[PDB]
Amino acid sequence: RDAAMQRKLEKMADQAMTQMYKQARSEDKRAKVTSAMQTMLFTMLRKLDNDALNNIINNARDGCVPLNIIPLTTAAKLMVVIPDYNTYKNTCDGTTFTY
Amino acid sequence: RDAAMQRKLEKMADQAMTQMYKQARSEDKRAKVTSAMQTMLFTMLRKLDNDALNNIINNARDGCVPLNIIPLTTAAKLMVVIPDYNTYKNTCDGTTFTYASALWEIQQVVDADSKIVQLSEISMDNSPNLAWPLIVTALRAN
Amino acid sequence: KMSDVKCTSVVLLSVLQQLRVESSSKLWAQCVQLHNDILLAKDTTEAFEKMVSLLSVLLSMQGAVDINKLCE
Amino acid sequence: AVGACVLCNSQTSLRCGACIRRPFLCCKCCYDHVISTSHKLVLSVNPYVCNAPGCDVTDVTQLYLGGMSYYCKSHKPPISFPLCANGQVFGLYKNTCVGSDNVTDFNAIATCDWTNAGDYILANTCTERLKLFAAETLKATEETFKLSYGIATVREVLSDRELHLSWEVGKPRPPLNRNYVFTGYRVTKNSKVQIGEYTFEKGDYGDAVVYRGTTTYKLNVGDYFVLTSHTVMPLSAPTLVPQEHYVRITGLYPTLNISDEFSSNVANYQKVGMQKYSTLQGPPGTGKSHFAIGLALYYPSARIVYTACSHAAVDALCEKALKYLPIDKCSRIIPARARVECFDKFKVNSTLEQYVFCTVN
Amino acid sequence: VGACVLCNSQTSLRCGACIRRPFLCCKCCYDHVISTSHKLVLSVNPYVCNAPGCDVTDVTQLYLGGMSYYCKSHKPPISFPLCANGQVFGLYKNTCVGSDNVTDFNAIATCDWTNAGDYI
Amino acid sequence: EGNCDTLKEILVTYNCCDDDYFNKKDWYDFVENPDILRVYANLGERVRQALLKTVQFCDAMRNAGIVGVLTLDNQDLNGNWYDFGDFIQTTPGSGVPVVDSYYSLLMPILTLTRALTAESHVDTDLTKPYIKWDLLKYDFTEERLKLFDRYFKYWDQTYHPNCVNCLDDRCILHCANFNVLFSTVFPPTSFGPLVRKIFVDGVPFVVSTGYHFRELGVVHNQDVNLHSSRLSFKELLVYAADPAMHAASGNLLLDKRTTCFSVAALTNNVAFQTVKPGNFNKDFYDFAVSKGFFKEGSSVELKHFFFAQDGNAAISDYDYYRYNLPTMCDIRQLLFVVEVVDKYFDCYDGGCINANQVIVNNLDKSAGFPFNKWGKARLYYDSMSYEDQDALFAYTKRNVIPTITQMNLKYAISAKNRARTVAGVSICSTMTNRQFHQKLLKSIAATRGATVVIGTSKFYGGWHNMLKTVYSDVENPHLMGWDYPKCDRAMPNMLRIMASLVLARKHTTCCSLSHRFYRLANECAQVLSEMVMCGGSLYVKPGGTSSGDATTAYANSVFNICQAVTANVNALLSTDGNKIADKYVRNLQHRLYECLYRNRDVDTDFVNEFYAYLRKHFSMMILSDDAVVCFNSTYASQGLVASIKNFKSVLYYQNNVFMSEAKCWTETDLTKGPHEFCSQHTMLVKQGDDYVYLPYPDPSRILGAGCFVDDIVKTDGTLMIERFVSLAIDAYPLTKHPNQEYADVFHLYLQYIRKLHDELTGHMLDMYSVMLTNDNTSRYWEPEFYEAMYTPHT
Ligand SMILES: Nc1ncnc2c1ncn2[C@@H]1O[C@H](COP(=O)(O)OP(=O)(O)O)[C@@H](O)[C@H]1O
Ligand SMILES: [Mg+2]
Ligand SMILES: [Zn+2]
Ligand SMILES: [Zn+2]
Ligand SMILES: [Zn+2]
Ligand SMILES: [Zn+2]
Ligand SMILES: [Zn+2]
Ligand SMILES: [Zn+2]
Ligand SMILES: [Zn+2]
Ligand SMILES: [Zn+2]
Repeated sequence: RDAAMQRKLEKMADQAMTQMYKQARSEDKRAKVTSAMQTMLFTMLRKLDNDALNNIINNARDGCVPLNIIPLTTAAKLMVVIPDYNTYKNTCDGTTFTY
Repeated sequence: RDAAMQRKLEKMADQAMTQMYKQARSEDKRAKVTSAMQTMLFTMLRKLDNDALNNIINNARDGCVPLNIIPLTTAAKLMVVIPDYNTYKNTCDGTTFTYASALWEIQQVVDADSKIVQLSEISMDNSPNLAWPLIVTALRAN
Repeated sequence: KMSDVKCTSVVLLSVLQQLRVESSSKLWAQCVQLHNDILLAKDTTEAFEKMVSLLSVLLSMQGAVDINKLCE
Repeated sequence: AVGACVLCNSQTSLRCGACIRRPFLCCKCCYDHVISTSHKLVLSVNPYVCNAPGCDVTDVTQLYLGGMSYYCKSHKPPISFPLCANGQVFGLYKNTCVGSDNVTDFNAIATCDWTNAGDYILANTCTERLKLFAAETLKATEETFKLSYGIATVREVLSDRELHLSWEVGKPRPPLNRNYVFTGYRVTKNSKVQIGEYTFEKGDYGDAVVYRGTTTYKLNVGDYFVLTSHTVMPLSAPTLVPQEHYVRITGLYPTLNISDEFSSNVANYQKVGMQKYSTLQGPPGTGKSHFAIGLALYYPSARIVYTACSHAAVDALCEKALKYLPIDKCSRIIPARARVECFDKFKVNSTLEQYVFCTVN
Repeated sequence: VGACVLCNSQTSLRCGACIRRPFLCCKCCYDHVISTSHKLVLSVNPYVCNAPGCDVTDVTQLYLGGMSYYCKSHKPPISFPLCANGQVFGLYKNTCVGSDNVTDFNAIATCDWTNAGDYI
Repeated sequence: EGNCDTLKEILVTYNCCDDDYFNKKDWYDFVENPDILRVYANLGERVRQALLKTVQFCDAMRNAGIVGVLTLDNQDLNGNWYDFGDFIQTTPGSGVPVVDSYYSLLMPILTLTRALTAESHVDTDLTKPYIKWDLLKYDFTEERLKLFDRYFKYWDQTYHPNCVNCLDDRCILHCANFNVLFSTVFPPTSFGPLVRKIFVDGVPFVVSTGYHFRELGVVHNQDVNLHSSRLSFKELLVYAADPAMHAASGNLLLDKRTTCFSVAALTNNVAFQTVKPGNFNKDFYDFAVSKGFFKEGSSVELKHFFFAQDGNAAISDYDYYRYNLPTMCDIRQLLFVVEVVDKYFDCYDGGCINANQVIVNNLDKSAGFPFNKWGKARLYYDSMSYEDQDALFAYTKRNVIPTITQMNLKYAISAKNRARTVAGVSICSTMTNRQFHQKLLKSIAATRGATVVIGTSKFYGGWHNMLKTVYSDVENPHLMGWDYPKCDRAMPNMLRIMASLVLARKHTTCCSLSHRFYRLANECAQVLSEMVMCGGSLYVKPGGTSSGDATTAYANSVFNICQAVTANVNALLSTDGNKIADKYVRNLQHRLYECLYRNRDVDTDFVNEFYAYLRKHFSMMILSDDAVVCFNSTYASQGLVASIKNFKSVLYYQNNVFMSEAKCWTETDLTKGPHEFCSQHTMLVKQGDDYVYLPYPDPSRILGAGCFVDDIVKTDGTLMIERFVSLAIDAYPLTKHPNQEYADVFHLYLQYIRKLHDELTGHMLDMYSVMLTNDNTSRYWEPEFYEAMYTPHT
């Protein structure tokens, strides 16, 4: 009878132990969601690796960002900030901005 | 029996006591919601008793009137939501206009983000520059 | 491929939301429109161009640092 | 969140509730703490109080881990483990931690009140982690005591800078100084709202006092002022972390032949260049702070940053530097307080110039 | 629910014999019950034998027979006396400290306020 | 749409529209090109002239003493009559005509073309202004009687303009039909609740004392207290639930986004709700792509995601209510069909119960506009004693309590960008409806082997049992299934009233006539058409079933049965009797026409015979607006039972929606099961010693559910594994599929469950200390545990 009661107490203690462990895991995960998503996104981006994608990624990493949403039609305007001159020779040659 | 009956009494007493503690909590919450009821009811009514309501109720044959007319005659503030510029063109042009057989004066114009807009900004060319559930509150001009 | 384009679009929209981009009504509307367009695409060219247009939204704002998180 | 044992450096989900800063304590570690000192309050994922309605049991020595919930002896479930048993306290990962030995000194620091030099010296001999914990709890203790200062009320408002003030009966009157900013509130029946923060100074006599006005009100006779709080933040890094040094051309490119007269502390310059960190004690008035510039123009391309705890001292040091240093110098010193003035040369924040100076805080 | 008028201890019971329904803690409620004809006590549930056709109301004769106050005639095999141990069972049965000024409370609860001594 | 030449010719003859109008496709659809209504508008005056000339002709006949019957085929399109062949003579001034067939056949065309628009003008002139009605007028009884006498003079039946005076449900329907016709003339602002300022302890209050329905007329509350001192709990509740004070205290609102009738706002600004996207779960995606999945050309991919919703979407979804239109129904065949459908539900039992017998599930949920600020339904449920509920229920049987219904956006996964919406319902409605309907609902849910299959589980062989029961003795069996485009947003309210009437037929002894009428009035006031708080303002719902109520499913089932039965009746009676097969059916058709348009009261034996005939040659398995039909095919070849074209016609003239036939499916085989039902594809495989039917789901939905989830709920499955257990249970029937990809999906799920479990065990055994003494977790990776879910024994 004492063996039964003690094993019952041990298993209930393990049950409380595991449930509170899961609770703590949930709390910490939902607290850390903020930057995990950013790391997530950048991992997918550096996995997919499309030409224009990584091109504009590097263009932003040097510090060349646009101000408006990039249009897709032949018409419609795009404004891009280029804070140096090397990127000009890289992309902005003559009048042919290759972005 | 001295080591079984006493524990039975302990268990039944404990479960009853938990039950009646829960019942007391229920009574307390009931009282709280009753207070919320009466305070809400008494505080909402003190902003409607225009004598125009008494006027129109007296004009009625016995007192009963359709609900859909009370804010159509006694209400003091009108809010207008405009989908686009063309609707605004022929609905609320000018600083004042009429609707429901009464005059209304434009007071304050907000946008979706609740940012005040000057009436000058509202133009055909400037239209593709604003959030467009325009809200236009107004007063009962007279 | 296309499935990965869809998944990364989902992730991009998810990350854009919590940075309070939805305060700007027209910006959030355009982003939602683009996101729903891609999730019904058929070929990779339209998905790629719509997605680069979408990512220009994140690139224009300076809330997230590029080079620092680009540790590779 | 979950932390790490303040002694065993392994993970932890328990903290000492009755202590101040609540550090994370290993299960056996916290058992020693509780059994060897007066705290009987441990903060796990949930507090430990008898969940019976009407009971007030907060000590951990009489808690039994009942079914999914612990209770007092009058409410303990029959089938219930004891909580603090087997010479340890129940918790997470229990059978994986190690335990430690510096429990007596740790709890002494936790309970020392720093009224004698005995615990001040004891702070500078313990674990660096424990040293930082002691510094944190000492600063927290000092800030908490700052709350003891009483409350000030206006007696009458005479003019722009004439005022009479009544302190609270029996309260320790705080000193009147520039560095003491006090917030003021007004009350009504609904409008208990802030009126502004002001600092005060004694007038020509009596109770006549002067002040300054941050918020522009028509200050009535129904105002009062209390101290403005300032909390403290935890730290992570140690004080003097070393990583040794080399004489394997780890130095930068220094000057060759310049300084004229101060071309003299030369051999020590590259010694610092081949040293991770060192010090130079000096009497007062002697050649320190000219070295603030000899090594400064000896390595002109390096980013050399100075920062003193005293505004007057750092201003004097940067003015010296201004006599003889890279003049494209910015000293990004003062944030938007500007209580006591400083240098009048450059802007407030550049974070780009190599010889910027500031305040430690 | 409140502090007893004789102990300031948090109770939930009021004497049914008193018109003013005074809060009384288990110890002081028991003292007042035994010190006068105050055999009526009101709580979350009125201390009356809730049996079909029963009329007994005194806490002394009542027994906690299951989920119902019961006398001896209407009791089930298991019962429990409420008015026992110098403190009737109820809310916070542990923290009922008892009172010293009991008899003055009883005389107050029973005097007709006719003699000058009552006003004294 | 394949043969509508006569209608095109008629339309182009009378300048209804130009012939070029028939080039733009879907000119005949309502949802597509809703301008068609403006075409059918230019036929109303012709119909009105025809009605006037019919009245004149009947008057002349009764003056000159003739006896006979009139039928539509005699009158030309200008009103003139002819063909007096079968008229007899009597004494002058005593001749009587018979016109029930005429009017009853004509009825649905009246509102379709909007014949009675000219009654709203100044002097029944289309070239004149509108009658400027008085704002406070709310009775209109005399105008109802005027119109009914001016157009329907010789209709030989009592018509009460106010349905509260009717004698039975038959009279209720007969009067409500006319009410539906007439009340399209009166101004819209004079419908809804009736308010009356009362005083309690010297305080002004605005309450509601009655309602003025679009089809039931005027109902006045019986027990109304004008002056009082203090209020109890029940009165507080009924006053807080009312929309009266919220509407009055609010401000005037004009909304130019929608076309529905606004009422007022409550705050000084407007909310703009949005639906944020879902959360991704990479590790599952990696585990899936590793085992060779998502390759190009494979017959499985993702078609189920978390679509994002922008700002003004709640209103643009509410705007779909504009598809609800007023509609008359032929009263005669409607009464017959409801009689048959009542004959269907004769194997259950209903009645009023007490508060103690009630059963409530998941009490911790919301409660409406008032009351959603303070706890959940559990709070109000506990706070009130049993006598409180009994008194509240007894009160509603003698009064009317309008409520407000909160609108909300859903958050789930589907395959199209169209939004979704739930509706929060007030709490008093819930208590009352539960106490009134619970017994019958339980009786319906528990019964096995009937036309309605609500409450029958697809596990443990139930699916096969149902598929066998629908497979009755059908001589040339086939399978046919159809669909209802926008069933909830286009329901005509007459059928909804009749459905709520059918459910109440069991209350024969528990309730009196007046109590039954008041319960029906309460139901109409609370669920059918009432004030919908969307955004932050109030609106008015024209009609159509809600979603947050507790009887939508049963109501939709009854509606579906009625649709099918009336389509069968229509199909049988439009066939020449000179080329019919064996006498029996031709005699039955003759008897049907007689019992439909000539007999006045009900005839039970013919009802039993027709019900038996339908059971013989038409078997239906019915869920809420979803059904599968097994019907004899040789009969349908001659058009003696239902067919898809009949359903198209019935929907077109009775619900104002064009159900395109490309959506239906028709199956000739019976080895394979129904092509689709409740989003399950039926497959026949060998289990044990014989062949059984198993329901297997689409794989793509399962994969999408595995990949995209909310946050932490499955962002790391290690915390909660029972999700993948439950997903796998529904994915098991994919094993027996001939194509092997689906078995691969099932195996991938098993592998992932195993990996998750073992890595959790490692995580807790290594960094923590103790987990394991007995495993008992083997069962979650062998098919032996799963296949017990389909073994016909439990
Ligand atoms: N190379 C030098 N030639 C002449 N005078 C010097 C030289 N170095 C320092 N001094 C004088 O010695 C003093 C040293 O004081 P300072 O540099 O301010 O050090 P500290 O900060 O310890 O007083 C200076 O005031 C300076 O005038
Ligand atoms: Mg004819
Ligand atoms: Zn401590
Ligand atoms: Zn430790
Ligand atoms: Zn306790
Ligand atoms: Zn008493
Ligand atoms: Zn007491
Ligand atoms: Zn008894
Ligand atoms: Zn009638
Ligand atoms: Zn009933």
